[PDB]
Amino acid sequence: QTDSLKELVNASYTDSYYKGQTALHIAIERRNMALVTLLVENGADVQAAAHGDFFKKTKGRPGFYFGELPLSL
Amino acid sequence: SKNIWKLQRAITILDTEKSFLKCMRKAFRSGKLLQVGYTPDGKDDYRWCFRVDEVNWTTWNTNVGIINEDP
Repeated sequence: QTDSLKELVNASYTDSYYKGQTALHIAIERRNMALVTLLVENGADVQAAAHGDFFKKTKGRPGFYFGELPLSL
Repeated sequence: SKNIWKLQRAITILDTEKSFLKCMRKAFRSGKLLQVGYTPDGKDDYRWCFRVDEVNWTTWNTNVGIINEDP
């Protein structure tokens, strides 16, 4: 009703450590199929590259590398 | 034999730690002081905690109980 759905849903983190993470990424990680459907139906981008520092492979330094893509995740 | 060696090294570590000045010992505590949660009184539960990292490829679903929702 605020005609802002596209920008809100496809909004993402800004700090370098989680840069690129999108609510679709959180939905897929939380394993909520219903939320995946709900988000994508409302215009969620399915090509969001979660290219943060956390989502890259670094020895010792904590993180999980999955391919930075919702399909890859 | 490996267990004996590890215990020998443990004794060495303890002796070395005990055999230095208080400045370095206080500068060399293990782990970090982290806000684990809340006491039943509701106050903050600060503890000296040691952090490990684990990987499980069978039971990821055990999402119950989590500090720091941000990784």
